[PDB]
Amino acid sequence: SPWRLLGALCLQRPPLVTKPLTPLQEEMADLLQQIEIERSLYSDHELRALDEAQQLAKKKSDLAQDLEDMWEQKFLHFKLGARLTEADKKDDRTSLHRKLDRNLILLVREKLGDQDIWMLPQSDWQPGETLRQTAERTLATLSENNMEAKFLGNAPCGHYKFKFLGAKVFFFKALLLTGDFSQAGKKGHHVWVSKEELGDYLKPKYLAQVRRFLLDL
Amino acid sequence: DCNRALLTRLHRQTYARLYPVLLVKQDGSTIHIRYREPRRMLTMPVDLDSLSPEERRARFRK
Amino acid sequence: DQAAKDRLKKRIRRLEKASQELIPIEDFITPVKFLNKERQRPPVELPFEESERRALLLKRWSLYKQREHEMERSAIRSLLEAQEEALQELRLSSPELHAEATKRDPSLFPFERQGPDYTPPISDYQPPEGRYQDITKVYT
Amino acid sequence: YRSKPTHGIGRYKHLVKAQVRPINLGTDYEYGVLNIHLIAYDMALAESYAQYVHNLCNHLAIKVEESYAMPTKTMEVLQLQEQGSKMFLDAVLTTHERVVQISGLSATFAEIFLEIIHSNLPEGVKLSVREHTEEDFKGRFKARPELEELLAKLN
Amino acid sequence: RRAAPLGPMPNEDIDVSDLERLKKYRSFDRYRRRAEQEARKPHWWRTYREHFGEESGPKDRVDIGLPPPKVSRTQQLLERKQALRELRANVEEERAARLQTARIPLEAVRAEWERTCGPYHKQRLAEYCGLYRDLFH
Amino acid sequence: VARKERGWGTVWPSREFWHRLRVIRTQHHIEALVEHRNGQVVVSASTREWAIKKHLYSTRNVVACESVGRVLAERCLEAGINFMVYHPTPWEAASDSIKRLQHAMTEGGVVLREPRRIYE
RNA sequence: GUUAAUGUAGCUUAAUCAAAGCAAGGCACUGAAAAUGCCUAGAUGAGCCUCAGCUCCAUAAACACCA
Ligand SMILES: [Mg+2]
Repeated sequence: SPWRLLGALCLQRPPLVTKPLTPLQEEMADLLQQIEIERSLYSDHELRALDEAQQLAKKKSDLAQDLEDMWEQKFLHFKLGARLTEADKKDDRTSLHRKLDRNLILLVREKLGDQDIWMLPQSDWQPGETLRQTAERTLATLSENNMEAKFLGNAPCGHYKFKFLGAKVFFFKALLLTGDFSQAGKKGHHVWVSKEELGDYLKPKYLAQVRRFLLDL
Repeated sequence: DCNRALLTRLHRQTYARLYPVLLVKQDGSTIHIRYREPRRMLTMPVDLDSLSPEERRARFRK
Repeated sequence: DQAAKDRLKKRIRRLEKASQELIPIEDFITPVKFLNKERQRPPVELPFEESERRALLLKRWSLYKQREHEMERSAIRSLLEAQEEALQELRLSSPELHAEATKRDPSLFPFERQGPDYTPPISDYQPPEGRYQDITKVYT
Repeated sequence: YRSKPTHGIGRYKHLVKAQVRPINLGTDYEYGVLNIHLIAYDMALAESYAQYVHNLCNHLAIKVEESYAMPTKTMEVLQLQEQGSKMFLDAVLTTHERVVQISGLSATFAEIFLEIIHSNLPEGVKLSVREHTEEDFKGRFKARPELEELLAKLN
Repeated sequence: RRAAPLGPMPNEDIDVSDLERLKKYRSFDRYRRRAEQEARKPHWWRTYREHFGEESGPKDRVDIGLPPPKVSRTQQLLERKQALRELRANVEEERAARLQTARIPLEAVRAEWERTCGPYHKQRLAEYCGLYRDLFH
Repeated sequence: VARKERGWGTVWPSREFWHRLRVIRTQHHIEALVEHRNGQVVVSASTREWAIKKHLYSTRNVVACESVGRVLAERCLEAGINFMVYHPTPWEAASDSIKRLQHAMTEGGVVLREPRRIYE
């Protein structure tokens, strides 16, 4: 029984912005802020504000407000960046900045002679090569861009075997540091997608079990 | 899961009042930090990441 | 020449035989600035309906925390089972790869990591100007 | 009594003991102690996430060697006033570091543990998982002015 | 000279080596529960109870009495869970419990106790007072 | 005039009594027993009992503790026991529930501090 | 489609008083843990049968099949 070895990469980019807060979480945040304010001693700002108010009241019958007004005006003038970058486009899904609130994975499209599969980034290696060097070479030459990826461990993340004569595929997970993708208008189509998109797209049973070792968050 | 260890407070008896100040570094991103002197916006600058030539070029551009 | 070296070595040995106490942490010690404001604090007088709402909120939060902890441990156990199955499969396949994989890479020692932010980074953002200085204390 | 069958029934010193270089063998890669550092500007966030990681280690049966705090590193913010040629203080930011020390850890469990930590990592906090070295050990200690002057005059 | 133990030693099950990875209790009351559980077991060495009259230890007492009433275990459990759920569904009970101001129908509780489990407590009190030993022996 | 079991002195709790009150506060139920010197269980009231379970909510809390205390007090009065000894740990004596249990026993009529033996 | 076996909560009780004990989480307290107090949710897999039996689903290890 001939045996085939095969490697694949689970290349994961972490989110850049935090998820929206559950209303229960917001309620607890407000309650914690309230109790922290109550059990706080005094802050210097409120101390001087109260002192100035009292001395002005006593001197009238015989500032901190300006500072907070200036701070509020500066805050109003300053404009922050848009947290949402996908609800305005709704047409570009391959962008690296597609989703910022969740962790994403990259899937590439390839059409083989006999099989039309929804495969992850994948490669082969000679017996003289190691799994980590194989993964590094795969990410270096398949993506065709100068990107930095951080590897967590040498232990395999997922394993899948299929008999036609049998083949084994090892999925190894890796984390993004910075991605500078060149030649974005190429025919090769790669997209950044979430776990829901994996569940929607991944038709084969072997590739539909990646969510078992991919965290939901 | 980023909001797992965020819903907390200061667990001491004698402590000053701290406010959710929005701080920005040289990236455009914002971070919420508990801090006295409740100024809504704080911006942290940079003057040492560049070299002498880059600093001179920035001064000329200014 | 030799006497000075002998005295220097004796002083070095005496200094080495001394203690190695750590720097006291300013966080755990309350500064004396907070001893002049405790006597003026007014009470809060928490009322009954607000007490009811706070108690119910804490109970709901405790239940939610238990549920999310159960989910997170379930995720860890699923990941551990997947990793164990993969390792056993690879051990059954070939032992040399198992031996070369059950070790640690030399590039994991300086692992640096940063969490997310409240807003995404703003492109073409430039700080006006500003220098820095160290105002931390010293201890001998 | 020594000759009775019940001798040694009251022995208890073998149940309690009261009086690290990495261990690598190729397959049981149980390396030495590790230090996880959280760098933050938020007291509450840093302490909360240190508590969370300590509880996670306790549940995962990772022997926590120590859990301490690095002395505060305070930085002064000086901004350049408009029209230039003037530097004025804006505010002061205090940086805090919380350290948790773990004893033993395998490769697969390390990968899972790092995955969990970086998935649960909160805002504005820097994670640093390193080896426990002599420099790290001496960082949380007093200065040695006399010793360094003696070394300088010796050399 | 040495003599082999006449049975299992008390602390010979747990492993002496690798104590750090072995779970430990940190609670004096927990240790107290463990110790009182151990003290009731029939050890092979001389014990306090043997000398101070455990009354021949276990005794197969002859039961001369009415059979216990026959009840449906499944139906009883279903009704008890239903009652517990309907009680817990209330909110005034929750408010009373949290405010620590809630009274008890003592007469009722005594009624159900005497109905369901009073006979056994009465029998053990008769055992303690020695009625059976002097009436039937 | 019965012979109290003076003795141990080096272990806890003291076994010099005739009837001892023992309160077991598990994570789900609260039980209260009175035991003789020989260890036999004399009168017990537990929140596991259906009679208290059906009339009581949250069988672990302080109201449950006072409930079982009052039930054991009336049961002891029925059984003819007026004096017991209670030996709690220092942290247990400061607890809110067991102080209420002691107060419930006192107001129910059963008194602690078993009387001294005549010609001890 | 086969067997040696089971669905008591994460683990073991019990199934004539009663589904229990240990686990697991939030708040108060300390630098963190730990202890204590106040607490929070928990199960006899499901359908009929007489008052232990037949099926479906699920887990666990092997045999045919698709990969
Ligand atoms: Mg029952």
